[PDB]
Amino acid sequence: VPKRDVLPDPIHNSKLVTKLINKIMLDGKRGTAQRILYSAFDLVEQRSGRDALEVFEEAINNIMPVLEVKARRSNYQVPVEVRPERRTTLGLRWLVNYARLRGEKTMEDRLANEILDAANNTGGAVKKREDTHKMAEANKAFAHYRW
Amino acid sequence: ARREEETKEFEERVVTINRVAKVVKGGRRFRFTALVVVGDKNGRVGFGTGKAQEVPEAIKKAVEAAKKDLVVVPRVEGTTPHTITGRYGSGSVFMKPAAPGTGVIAGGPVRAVLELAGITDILSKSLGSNTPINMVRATIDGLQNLKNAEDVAKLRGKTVEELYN
Amino acid sequence: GQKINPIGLRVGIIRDWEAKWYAEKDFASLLHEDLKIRKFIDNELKEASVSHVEIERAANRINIAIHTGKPGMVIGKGGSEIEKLRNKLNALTDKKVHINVIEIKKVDLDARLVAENIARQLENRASFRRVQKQAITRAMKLGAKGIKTQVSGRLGGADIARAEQYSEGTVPLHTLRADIDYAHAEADTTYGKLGVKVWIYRGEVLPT
RNA sequence: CUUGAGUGCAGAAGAGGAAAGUGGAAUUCCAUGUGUAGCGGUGAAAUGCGCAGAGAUAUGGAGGAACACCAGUGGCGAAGGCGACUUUCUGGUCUGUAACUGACGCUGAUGUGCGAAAGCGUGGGGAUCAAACAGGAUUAGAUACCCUGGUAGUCCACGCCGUAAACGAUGAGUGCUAAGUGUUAGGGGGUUUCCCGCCCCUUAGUGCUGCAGCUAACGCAUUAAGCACUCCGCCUGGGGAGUACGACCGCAAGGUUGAAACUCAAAGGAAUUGACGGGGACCCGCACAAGCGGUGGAGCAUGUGGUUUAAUUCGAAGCAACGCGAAGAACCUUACCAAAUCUUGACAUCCUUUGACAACUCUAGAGAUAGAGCCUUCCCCUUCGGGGGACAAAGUGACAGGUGGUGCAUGGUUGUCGUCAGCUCGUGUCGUGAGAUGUUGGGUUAAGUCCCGCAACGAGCGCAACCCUUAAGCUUAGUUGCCAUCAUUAAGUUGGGCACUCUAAGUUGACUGCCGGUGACAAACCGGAGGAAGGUGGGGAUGACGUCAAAUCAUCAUGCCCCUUAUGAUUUGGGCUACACACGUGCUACAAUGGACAAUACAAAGGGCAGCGAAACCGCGAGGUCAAGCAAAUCCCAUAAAGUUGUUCUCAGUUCGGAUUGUAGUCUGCAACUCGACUACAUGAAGCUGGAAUCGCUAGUAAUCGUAGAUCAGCAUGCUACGGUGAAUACGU
Ligand SMILES: [Mg+2]
Repeated sequence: VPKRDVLPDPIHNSKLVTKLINKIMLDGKRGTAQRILYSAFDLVEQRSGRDALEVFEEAINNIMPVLEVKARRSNYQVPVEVRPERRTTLGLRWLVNYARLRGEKTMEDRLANEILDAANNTGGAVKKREDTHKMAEANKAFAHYRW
Repeated sequence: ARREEETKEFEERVVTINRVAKVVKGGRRFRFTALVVVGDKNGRVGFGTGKAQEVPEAIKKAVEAAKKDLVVVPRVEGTTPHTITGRYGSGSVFMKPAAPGTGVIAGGPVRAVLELAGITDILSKSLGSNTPINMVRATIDGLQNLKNAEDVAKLRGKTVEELYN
Repeated sequence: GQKINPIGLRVGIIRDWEAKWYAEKDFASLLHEDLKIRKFIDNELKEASVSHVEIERAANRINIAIHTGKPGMVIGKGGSEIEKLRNKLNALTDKKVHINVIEIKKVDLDARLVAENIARQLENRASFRRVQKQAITRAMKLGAKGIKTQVSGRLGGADIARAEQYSEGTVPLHTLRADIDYAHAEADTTYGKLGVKVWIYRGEVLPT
């Protein structure tokens, strides 16, 4: 019921990478995600010269919801803070899930475009943020006086 | 209990049996039963009952509780002193003594009763309900509230043979 | 499921096999050698009412022993019988043997003997109940911690089949250190067939 | 004559009644001032009101009806009923008193009268609320609930009907029989300075808990359903039916009185158990949620249904049938069909009769078979017979056989409710009894697990353990296993070694068990250390009483019933595998985490004797020659694959996919035509993530890659186990 962490990963040195690779690992091939991600942190620095943590950390702030909803009952739905665990889980979850939805042929171009556009507050990740934060915290009036 | 004594003679005698059910989901658990009377046919009788999954168990258990409850049954001249009506739970009953030589005249259960308390000639008609149990409880209710000349004239300051049935 | 026999559960721990020999992977010659032994014994069982026979089998020989309550049936008066049985056995066994009778002790508390017995009274149309109450009763005199005793089928040679049981004492079953004597039987009178399922329990003990 | 009844005299209270009079809030309608765009309504909506300025807000006006608090199991009255206040008139009740008349009393048929609300007439009034009605919405539909309006009517007066769950479903009156406890109006007395306060008593109605007792039970219990008396009314199974005829009353609707015919064997009350509840309290579960991946689309395999058939062999059918029996369908199997065939028979036992047994060729035949050669040959024991395992062809009566029906006659066997946590028995008690009691309540658990408390005490089945396997260590043993010290070597292959790994045997350990807190001190919960492993450590096996008249007569066994010159038998060929279609199970696909080529590392488990197939050689290849080692820690199966590194590919129905078809070949089996498997060439399908609905799963899991085996002349995408890589989420109920 608690979380059972993943330790670090020292390529490039941080942990959010560690939580990231596992979601890309379609069908249990951990070396492929390992490669294409690590190269993604080569190319995102290559184009638009900067640090990997600048683009990455900044984006996964930019695409990271902090308020959010949930339904219960007629159709009412509580606006709800996000735990930091789910905070990053949603950031990365919707990040890759839309990073798919770009539609390039290349392993890493899609990602560098994704988080480097997100880090410019553009891309469907940011649009997802704005939609969730639209329906949420606009209809707060009815569902807020609860847990 | 009260005070079963296994010392007199005995003649167990059976009145009925039912097949009686308790339904639990799925099946139907049922438990044969029986009533009994037990007496010496010499001045003592009482009923006894019980239930079991099988007859011999039931009747035997009934007999173990049977001896435990008794009445003295004041009898006189191979006959009851007088006539009453018993009543218990709408199983009323009516007895009367008799010119001798008749034999007990009554229904099945009550016949088994008074035939076991050694009474010879007596008249009755059961009344109210025909259910076997409260019939009997009527009988022994009356016999429990019954007296003979010695039972009474003791109480009243006078004495028998200026007064007698 | 639903339930099973304990003997295939207790085996491996607290009972050896009724049959023993060398593997070499050639079983079928030797197991179906044993199979005819397992057949012919019925023509001793019918008179003897035996519990179980072992087959130990050394290299060049055979060594068995039949568990009975009735030795006199099979030993002959002064040995008149077992030699005869060796003769009628070698004709099909096609190899030597040292058939060596064994008696089983507290002799009639056993299972297949007694199951067979109650079947026997059901063969001559004994009512079912007294058989079972007297079974458990004599069993309890002879010493035991608990017995179960069952019948199935059309009782009293009557309408659609039923089954009952009159158990007494504790019959530890789902436990694993029991050493209970389970058996089974059959009997026909007129209507279908009647089996049983005897059980006992007589104290906890290992084979070592 | 006074004790019943009534009259007094002094008192107490009250929503007791009829008529008139007065007043505040509130709803509404209108008028005016203020001011803009919504109001109002619902679960969600709509219809309606509104720019002619609503609603909201303030002022004042009219108008009808009802009277917040007070109000209470409180009061009054004969009932129905009666709640703003004041006046007029006026009925009865309770107490105390006791002079006063001195039994005047109780009940009450027929009659007479009052009588909720609705209803009716005649006339007035009309603020709300609201049948009928209209519209809207829901709904399959809704003339019903919901919503917006809305007439009669509610209201007053004079009249009329004349009923109700008009109920406490309990007639009136009198009298006697345990208490406790409040409440309402009074009365007597003690205490108090004064009781106004406190207490004790007594009357009348009023409520609750309760015995004696009654009652079928629930229940009533001085306000009796107790103990009795008087008087009245009423019932005689249920439907038919409170109907019909008739009478009577009524303006009318309809009220009262009140049957029959036919028809049923029940109608019905009280309470117990069980199930159920869109009744309630509690907890748990891949049951929801949070998450991942799939079915459903596309093509293939397999099975059921259907269709069709000489036959497409039978069973199983909601979960709890449909990759099930069938863990192997060319024949065989195979039950089904066509053809030729048989009668103690395909086959088993018995009697006779013999005899040890048989084989190879020819003929005819598809075989089955026989038609002839030929030789099976008294072998174990014989003194001429005989005995015997074992043959014999013939007679052959008993016979034999039936995949022949009933699984709703059975045994046995197995699923399912569900590893759900419960279900039952004795003794004793209560109850007329069925049944209940324990097993309930508090606390507690994954657990009817456990403590405490309790008219209950104990036992059993069940969970747990008890056993296998797994996680660590110690001892023991060292080849085929291992090579750390070293030498040597293609190589642990051999010298040497058993240190480590390992192999299988014995034992240690994990048990609330140690500490701390909490908690009825207890059970138990929470946390701390230690250890490899803490709260059943992971898992397996194990499956209560019973249920589904669940499945199986086709594994087998079997009662009954049936077949017998065939419902039995042998054989060749055939089919069980059909094909407009749907259904379910599963496979591979719809490509860049991808495809093709090359190099390259890491397993576990299991099988091999008439079977594993090493090396080398040929061949593109399946395979072939050949033969070493191998009954196995030895040797072979047997490269593990995914992966990792490289080259290329750069988004196309593509080097995507891999169906179908033709050809050329490999092995097994006699023979691969229906119907085997396999390689090589060529072909190059549908399909570019899946609709409505829907399933799986909480960590070594899903997802995902390959390996071994059984069944086996050949044949497994299925079944079983084996490991490899290996995740996200679990807010919460
Ligand atoms: Mg009073």
